[PDB]
Amino acid sequence: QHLVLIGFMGSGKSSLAQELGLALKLEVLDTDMIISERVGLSVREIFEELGEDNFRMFEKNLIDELKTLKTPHVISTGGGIVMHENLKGLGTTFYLKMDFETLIKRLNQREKRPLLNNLTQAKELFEKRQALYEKNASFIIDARGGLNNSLKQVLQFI
Ligand SMILES: O=C(O)C1=C[C@@H](O)[C@@H](O)[C@H](O)C1
Repeated sequence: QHLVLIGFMGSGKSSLAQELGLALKLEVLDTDMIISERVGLSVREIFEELGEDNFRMFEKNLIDELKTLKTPHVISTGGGIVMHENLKGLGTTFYLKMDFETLIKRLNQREKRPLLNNLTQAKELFEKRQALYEKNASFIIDARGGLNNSLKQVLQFI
């Protein structure tokens, strides 16, 4: 019963996460960051050098490991974390809901997947991911306004 942020790259998870940890004085984890740093490659180079399924295995395992932590944390999560059957039960999740249009400018990158530098593939991924964010959301948050306006809605779910 972590506070888990989800949704697509550039919807503002890590920044919300660093703000929520501060406001709530909880520790903040970032799954992409933890993997990149255990592996010693950017997430880009993980994809390039090691392939998506191996990244996806590093995500599956980290989810389980995060589940064993005692104290609640604020966790931001990579774009595809929802691909994982084992997210459910990590924590209370908050979907940072964005439209593709707003999203674009901000998702110019590093932890960015090579497919996310193809915009039509990006849009197709985005579309296919909508249903997965919704299915894995404890709460859905209109992320279109600022960091504050997302913060507002988060906190009311306590
Ligand atoms: O949406 C995804 O599958 C990606 C999102 C990023 O947060 C990084 O997890 C990684 O680039 C892959």
